[PDB]
Amino acid sequence: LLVANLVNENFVLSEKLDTKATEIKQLQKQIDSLNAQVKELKTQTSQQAENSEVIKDLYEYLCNVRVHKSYEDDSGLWFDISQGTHSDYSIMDYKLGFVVTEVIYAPVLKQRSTEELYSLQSKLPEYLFETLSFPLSSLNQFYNKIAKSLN
Amino acid sequence: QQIDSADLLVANLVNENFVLSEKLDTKATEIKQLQKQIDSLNAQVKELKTQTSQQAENSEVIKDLYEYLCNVRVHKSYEDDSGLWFDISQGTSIMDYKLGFVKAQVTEVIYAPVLKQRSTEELYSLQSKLPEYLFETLSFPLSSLNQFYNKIAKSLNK
Amino acid sequence: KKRFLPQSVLIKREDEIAFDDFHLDARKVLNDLSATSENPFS
Repeated sequence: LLVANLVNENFVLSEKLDTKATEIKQLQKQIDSLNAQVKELKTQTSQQAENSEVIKDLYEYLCNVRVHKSYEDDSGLWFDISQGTHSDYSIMDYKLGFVVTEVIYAPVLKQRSTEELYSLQSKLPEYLFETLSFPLSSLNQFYNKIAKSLN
Repeated sequence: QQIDSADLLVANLVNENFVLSEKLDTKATEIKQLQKQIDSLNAQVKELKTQTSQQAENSEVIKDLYEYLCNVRVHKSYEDDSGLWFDISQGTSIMDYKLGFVKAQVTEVIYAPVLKQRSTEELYSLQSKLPEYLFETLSFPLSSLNQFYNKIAKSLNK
Repeated sequence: KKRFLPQSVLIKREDEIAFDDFHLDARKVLNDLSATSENPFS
């Protein structure tokens, strides 16, 4: 009997392979859609990052203050900051914290020269070399006082 | 002597069913490999989407730090073939404007006020605080970017 | 979930102010500003 049984088994197989081949077509389609999403997303972030970076450089020139990093604990929200301009010495870095919200100003000096330190020390009030605290209200005011003291 | 084509064909059948069994295991592995590529790509999409979203958030909080430290905000950006523009607000008595950069090598910076859709009253207020020329398109040197900024800054805070 | 630094108020104006109402040419403006150096007197 089994030449018949054999032709039948070929039928069954041909059909099994057909389902497989459609499933493959489907998966390849998904792979193509995701392959697209990836490439688009990759550009959209690189473009968003270049845009945000020029706007950052605008701010740094407009305001004479660079905000390169940010140091967030659960305690507060910190930023690394540099203010002033290059040539005496005219630039002052510090960290700002936000913590009933209050601002903590903390000086950063350890990467300086004693000469740079002397010029700063004379151009700036004594208390800009002490960790301070004060309300958000005074923040703008704070900014202006360092800006004046530098040029 | 001569050969029934039947007795001959029964072997070609088992050959065919073999070849198929082969194709079938080929395919079944190929599905595993595709299904992996799909798990991986779904991973990359998750990651990319989140990392974009973080980058965005970080940018905006620096925008906030500048806004409260320096009372200024650079909203957007804009590129012609001619120049690159930034749309800006300054103050708390608030001034909107744009700054443009020629797209050449020589530089000095365009300033264009954005005064439309302003109250006839508000306009007088700003005119009292601000020089006359700062309601007209003009330009200033690159070096004068900071000096421009605090000119407007002092005019609104005093 | 907690922001120490308050969120920006200047951003609101982005929807309110029509910055896109005018777009102009950098190099043209930068020409218009010097007006004209070529005259009967040149």
